[PDB]
Amino acid sequence: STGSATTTPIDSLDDAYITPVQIGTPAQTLNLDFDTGSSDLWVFSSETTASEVDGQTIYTPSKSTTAKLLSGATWSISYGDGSSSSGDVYTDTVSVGGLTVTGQAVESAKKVSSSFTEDSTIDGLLGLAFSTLNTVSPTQQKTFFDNAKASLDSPVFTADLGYHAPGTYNFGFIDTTAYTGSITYTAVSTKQGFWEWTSTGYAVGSGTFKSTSIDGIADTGTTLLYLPATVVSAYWAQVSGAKSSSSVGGYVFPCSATLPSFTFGVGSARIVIPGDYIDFGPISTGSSSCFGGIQSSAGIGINIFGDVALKAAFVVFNGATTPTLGFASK
Repeated sequence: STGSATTTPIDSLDDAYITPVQIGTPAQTLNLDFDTGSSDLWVFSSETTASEVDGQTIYTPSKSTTAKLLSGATWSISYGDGSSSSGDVYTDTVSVGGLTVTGQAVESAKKVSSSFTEDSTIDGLLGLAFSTLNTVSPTQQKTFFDNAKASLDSPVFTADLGYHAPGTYNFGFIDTTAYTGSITYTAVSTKQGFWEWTSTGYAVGSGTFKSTSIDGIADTGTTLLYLPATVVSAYWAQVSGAKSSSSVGGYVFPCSATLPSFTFGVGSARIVIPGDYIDFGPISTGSSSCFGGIQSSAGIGINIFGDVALKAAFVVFNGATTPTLGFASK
């Protein structure tokens, strides 16, 4: 079996992307934030504290005939953004782009953070990291991808994020129609439970490429590109007016300025993010300070290849057990 679903970003800066998903019987469709750096499928729900639900669409597990309590089961997550969520767990039929998975753990929130509560578009998260991360106690649960894998023609999915534009999540197959040239597959370390890989270096604009291993995670769940202090210094040094700010908490530049592109090495191949991608606009409404899309990783303890980087390449999460991350141009 295969499935493809259209993912659409949620505002003009492409802060996150949402993918529609069918849960229950009959079907309740929720826009989920596909997160390859977490391992929980959770949704706003019926149980969710009504001081904490907005225009978000809610999962009502009393209207699903496929839906059942996982009695005693409980979850609690923390995000690198400080994000906070928790509640109790159900098992229901979940469909993505016509790939049905039965008896999927659907983790219904009783409690959600300010972050999620102020986020109209997003209705919950679908984690596509490795199952060792999933938070549910006391019987730890599996991902949607974990549940789909054997049913799949191939045990892969692809991520093809758009810049100011929808794109696609494909499960089971690779569109040889979506990318240009060759896919360069690189080794994945599954130890931390991340899509965790080792980049072969970088260049800024038309500069010379420095060979140097950057260990980072592929994370569709993070907006920005998080790199180490050395690398991000060399980038923003090429932008006149670019400074690191105490208050705002990150590199800003003047909006009138010019972003030179960023290149990252995937073995022998090279992926340009063009400089357009790195402009995340003004720090506040009216401000002529704009916010940069490449920030230092020094404060979080891992380097994250988030949307800025992934949305410049056609990525493939090979979920074999020699698991392999592929990049191509698009």
